[PDB]
Amino acid sequence: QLIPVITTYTHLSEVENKKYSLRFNSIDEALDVELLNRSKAFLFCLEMLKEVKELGSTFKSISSTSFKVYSQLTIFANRVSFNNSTAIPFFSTKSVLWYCNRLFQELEGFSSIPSVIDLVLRRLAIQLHFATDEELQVTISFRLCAFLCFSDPFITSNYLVMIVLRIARQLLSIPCTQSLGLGIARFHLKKFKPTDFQLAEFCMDFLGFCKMEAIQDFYTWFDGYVTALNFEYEGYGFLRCQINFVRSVMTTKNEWIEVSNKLFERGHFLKRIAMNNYLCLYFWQVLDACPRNVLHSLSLEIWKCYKAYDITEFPDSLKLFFSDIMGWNFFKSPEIADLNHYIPKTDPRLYEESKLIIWKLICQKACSLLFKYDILLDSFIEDCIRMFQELRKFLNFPKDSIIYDSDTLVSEEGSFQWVKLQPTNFDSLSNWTKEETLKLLNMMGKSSTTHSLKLLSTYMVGFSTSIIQYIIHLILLEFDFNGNNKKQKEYVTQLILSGLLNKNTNSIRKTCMNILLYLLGHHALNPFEANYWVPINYSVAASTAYDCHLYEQSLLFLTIHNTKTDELDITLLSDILSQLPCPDAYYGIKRETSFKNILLKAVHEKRSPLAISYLDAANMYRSNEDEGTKMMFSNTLNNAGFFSLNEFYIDSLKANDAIDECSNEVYASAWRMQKWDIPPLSLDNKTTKDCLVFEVLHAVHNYAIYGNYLHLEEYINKKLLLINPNEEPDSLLFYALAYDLKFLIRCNQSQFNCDILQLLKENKQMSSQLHECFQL
Amino acid sequence: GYKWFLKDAANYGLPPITMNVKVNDTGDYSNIPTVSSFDDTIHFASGINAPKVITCLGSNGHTYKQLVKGGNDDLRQDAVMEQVFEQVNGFLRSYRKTSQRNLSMRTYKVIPLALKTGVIEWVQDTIPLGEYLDSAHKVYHPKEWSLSTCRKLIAEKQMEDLETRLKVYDLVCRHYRPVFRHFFLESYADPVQWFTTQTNYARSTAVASVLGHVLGLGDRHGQNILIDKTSGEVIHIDLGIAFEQGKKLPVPECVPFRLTRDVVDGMG
Repeated sequence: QLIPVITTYTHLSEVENKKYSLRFNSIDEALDVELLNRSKAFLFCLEMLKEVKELGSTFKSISSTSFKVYSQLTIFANRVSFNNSTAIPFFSTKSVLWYCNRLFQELEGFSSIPSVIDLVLRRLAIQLHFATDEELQVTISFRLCAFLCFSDPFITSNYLVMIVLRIARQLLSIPCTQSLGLGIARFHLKKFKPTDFQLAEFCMDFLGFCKMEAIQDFYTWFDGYVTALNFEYEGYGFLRCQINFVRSVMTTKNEWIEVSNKLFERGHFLKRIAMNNYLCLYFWQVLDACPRNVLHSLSLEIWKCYKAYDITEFPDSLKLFFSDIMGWNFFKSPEIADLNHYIPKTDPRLYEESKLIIWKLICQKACSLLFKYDILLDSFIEDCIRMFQELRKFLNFPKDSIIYDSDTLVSEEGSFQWVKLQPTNFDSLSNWTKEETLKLLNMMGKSSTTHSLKLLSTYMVGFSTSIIQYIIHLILLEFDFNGNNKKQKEYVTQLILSGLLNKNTNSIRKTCMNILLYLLGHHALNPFEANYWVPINYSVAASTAYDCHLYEQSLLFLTIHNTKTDELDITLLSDILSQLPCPDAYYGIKRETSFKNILLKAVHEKRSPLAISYLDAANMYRSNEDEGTKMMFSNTLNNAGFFSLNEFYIDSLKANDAIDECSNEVYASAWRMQKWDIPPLSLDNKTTKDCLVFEVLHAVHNYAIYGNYLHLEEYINKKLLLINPNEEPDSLLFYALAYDLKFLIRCNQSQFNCDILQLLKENKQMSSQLHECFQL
Repeated sequence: GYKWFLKDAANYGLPPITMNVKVNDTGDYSNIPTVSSFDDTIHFASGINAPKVITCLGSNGHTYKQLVKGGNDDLRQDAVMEQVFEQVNGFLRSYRKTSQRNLSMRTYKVIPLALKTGVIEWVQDTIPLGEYLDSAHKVYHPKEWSLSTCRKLIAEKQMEDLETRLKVYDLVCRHYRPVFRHFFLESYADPVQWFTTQTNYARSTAVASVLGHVLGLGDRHGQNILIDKTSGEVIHIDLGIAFEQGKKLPVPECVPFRLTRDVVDGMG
């Protein structure tokens, strides 16, 4: 050991001699020899930083015109060199360069495989450590850039281009290093273009922070070259728009229309939004500076993406801007209701044949796994994929060009000395029941590579959770129906049983449940037998159903149990349909005759007729003594259609000490009496819809009483400041209220929208459907 | 005439033999979809004789197949009755507080070929009404009485007796099974899909009779009827005799309403 490091050291000591002795002896058939070459590369990297001159003099002769030109290019973009250097000098970096010349001359193309290059990338990654001194970081970064300059043609692989891409994230720490990474991307672009089937990553390859303005200008030039693809504009990243945005030059109108049309054609624009930090860029970060003609003439789907591209953050300007941007198109062609056509996801499609799909999907998901994580987390999960070697022809399923790079050559662990293992940074506990499922899979000693992968996933960032999300089906498939008779069958059934009683993981239990639903299947005559095979109990099924709180699960499930049982569990389906939105319900079960049944007939359909025939009678309701009907009659007062009978009913509750100064009835009254003196609820309230209205009203009333239009606008903007857009029912339901109020305040005419009348003329649907939405 | 029709179709864009072409008020015929050449094989119509079916790639290319029919049915009147059903369907569209729910209709407009000749156009995607899981009863029933035995029971008393028909139904009771669900079972696994399909198809099969006794048109004969396997909902076409003219048959139509008891068994 350390002999190659000894050679690297003696290289500086030697004068006017270049000698290579015993290079890759004991020819690399075992991991030992190429591993020694890799240890040599690591020793040379340690030579590159702080053993090569930290240098207050970046100036030198690389001893080669091409190598020196490459170094100059690497430092070129916004070159501000020559900072002060480190303390201890060991040797001149010139000797390091002289040794690296023969090192590149050495091995005759051997060791260029991904192992050594990935080792170098890991050396930089540890070098790209999270936090340290700025100056030492700069010196080590100069070393890293020089090592990048020590990249032969052997770095031609696409994985090397991806490493170059990660280098830009590494540079995100510093601006001059950011320009260095920009130049590195420029260098990599030659390899980047060869992609035939990364463009998504480029889709926002922008630095919103944004001296060296011409650096951004040449960046725009390089982006145009990327569009000059000239042959292929179908990739259609946001690039033209972003180049315009940085360029402060508006785009062409026809070009704008094309940009609009392309995004929907993307089909992964949902994933485009999914990048949260990307989002505030993506919803017109600088495209918010455009005409209302530009806003409207575009594809409406921009506006139509409501409840999708969440503002986890944005500028205050951005918040106001989007709150605005909804309405001015929203009034025209509004839409709320949605269908539920899902991915077919049919379990039967054509036994190793069944096992064929699962590992192929796992391989497909591995690429996404290598995508979204820390710049270094990747290798910890790579090994099992390399471990998974036996040729299951799974590489044939993935891309062959992708397969060849991680071909074989010495399998070197990413851990190196294992200090570079996962530093336990940002431990995540989300999907803990998925971790329990991972423990269940660990109870099964199925596969050599897969169990170690699962353990790493446990050490990894929810990678077992990511696996369960990717395979909620294939996981139990390994567990269950793995063969004609599987010992894990009883375990799978028991797991179903234990998960049946779950609480606060009811989503996870339901995930297990539909996974059971994925057990659909092949080689079976009876779908009823399919209901039979996986573990399930109609009693437990209805338990889950009552647990669902969502109408989706119960419907066909009742019929399935009916095929299984048909026993009329009276309360169940009744509670289901009765508490089901959409008017098609409310008659499923037979009626239990009663005066209270008359009341129920009044309420569930919200029957306008017989306004209070349930309030009292000849001999029935004078002394019922139940307060649930008190809520029922509160609802009746709401539904009376007479705002004045209910206006007095506001007092009819005011006698009752049930208001607690914050009542949906009392708030409705606030909407009602025009009582500008009636005191409204608190503006600091979180999201209460009635309260939202009460605030809007108190505000407008002040807008009457006080003078300052800016003061009214301040009240309005503050009121709207509460997070509307996401994770609540009534966002738009508060959206344009001031979009009307202020416009009315604006210039002495009626409301800005012409009249909801012509819209109702063309509406053709009451909510835009059964009038669940469009009213009030 | 092997080549002539295909040759003639290519040069001049022939108006579609089957056309759901709601032309404009101007009514101009410029850019209707056009098909140049016929398909390789013409499947026979399911019937006594082999009537052909015609299909080809569209101008947009989207499939538009059809099947011609043999015989001599006088369906210009049936065409008018279908148009009447359609106007009733528009009426169904005309009622708010019914506006939200879709109105059940699926027209079958194929002009007759001649006074004693007809050319029909099958619905784009369809199935025979009971065909879906028709034989799955055998799948549903490992043990069951023969449908041929049931026919024997039916023919046992064409003459009507109070005891005889009741005893025949008593025989039907033990043999039959409430097994009408499976064809409606494996349709789609999407979450809201089941709740979507069933109420829809029920309202559909209801709308049939809803127009029906008003028209008093069609004996819902299993071969005559149609059920839409693809739709996740139902639709029927091709009715022939009508206006409560049950007197033509040896027994007038003993159909107070469409006996959709089996589809009812798709109870949810």
